[PDB]
Amino acid sequence: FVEMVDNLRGKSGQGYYVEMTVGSPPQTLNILVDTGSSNFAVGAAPHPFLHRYYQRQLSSTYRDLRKGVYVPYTQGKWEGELGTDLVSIPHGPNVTVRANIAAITESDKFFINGSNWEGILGLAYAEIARPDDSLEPFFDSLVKQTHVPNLFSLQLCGAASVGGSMIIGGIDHSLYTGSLWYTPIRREWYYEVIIVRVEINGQDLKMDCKEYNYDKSIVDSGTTNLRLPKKVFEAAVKSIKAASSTEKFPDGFWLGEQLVCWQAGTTPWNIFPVISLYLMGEVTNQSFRITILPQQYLRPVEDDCYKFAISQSSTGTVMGAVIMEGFYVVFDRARKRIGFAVSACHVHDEFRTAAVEGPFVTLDMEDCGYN
Ligand SMILES: CC(C)(C)C#Cc1ccccc1-c1ccc2nc(N)ccc2c1
Repeated sequence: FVEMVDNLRGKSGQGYYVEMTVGSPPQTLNILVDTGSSNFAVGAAPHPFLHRYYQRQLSSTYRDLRKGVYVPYTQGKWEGELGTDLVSIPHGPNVTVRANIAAITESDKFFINGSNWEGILGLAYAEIARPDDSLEPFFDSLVKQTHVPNLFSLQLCGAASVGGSMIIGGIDHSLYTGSLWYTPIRREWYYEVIIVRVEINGQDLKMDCKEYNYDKSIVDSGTTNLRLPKKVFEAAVKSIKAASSTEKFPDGFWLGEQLVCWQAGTTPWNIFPVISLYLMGEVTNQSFRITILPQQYLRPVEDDCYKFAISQSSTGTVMGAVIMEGFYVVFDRARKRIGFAVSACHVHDEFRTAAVEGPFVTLDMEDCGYN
């Protein structure tokens, strides 16, 4: 799939975007790739932050669904009107499809000042599509209307100015080394998965594994951070603090409430512990583990100061860029599973490496799930 290689651009950490065209004739827009939601939504109005936006008036293939949609978030919101039109991906498969489109017409704290993207492509499932599950997500429509296989894979490389690849409909074996290992998708809403064991420097966090997936663990390209439920984060940072005692740091840094700065060229990564997540394997009692380095979780902000890219959540575990930038991630929707392999472009020093190792024995994996 050379056509699709390197078809993602972005800034740290404003997320990854792919080029898309909408309407007849094609209107080109940068759209953020987001496996954490299910709406295909674009700016339709001249907000000051946007470089461009959907002009429905120019498109003869536009159909009004006469239905509004309101998406509130933690603070801030986006609001738009629903429609269908002809969507294509110039650096993707060679097809045009008719998809639902939310024309954004009011937002707060949604678009980023300085970013280069004008909408969002929700790659996840219908159950979490706003307003409700009848609003068929983009990917369900591609697969329903063409011969494109029901899967996609993501390689997000870790560096303003980041890049990557979204392979629609297949796997490019040149993008990863070693072997894929698959975790089943627990439920088709988000890409929800079960984490069965957490290590830091290969030392167990020894928590009831139900806590790791409370109320949810998901794989999510739209989130920058590794987000852990509070207990888990508490125990994880407590463990990281310990493992990294060669140098001390203010108590606010670990809450991500300030930055931490060193001289150019002088960062000591070895003070810092590898983080291992074990994920439910394909077979009963079988698991595998993924392993990230500090280069993934200590991420430089350029305005050398790094931010601690692991934070707490009440929404569950979120395996954001921090995790995904180490691995080639296959979203195998056809077989209800997600595959991980060591990415060919992942940021690594000469000592260590991101790893996908298996198999391991883990009992009661299904009990780590929340009900
Ligand atoms: C992508 C940013 C974080 C800039 C946003 C936003 C936003 C604003 C108002 C209403 C909804 C959202 C929104 C939309 C999609 C999302 N996807 C995710 N994976 C995580 C969070 C998301 C939040």
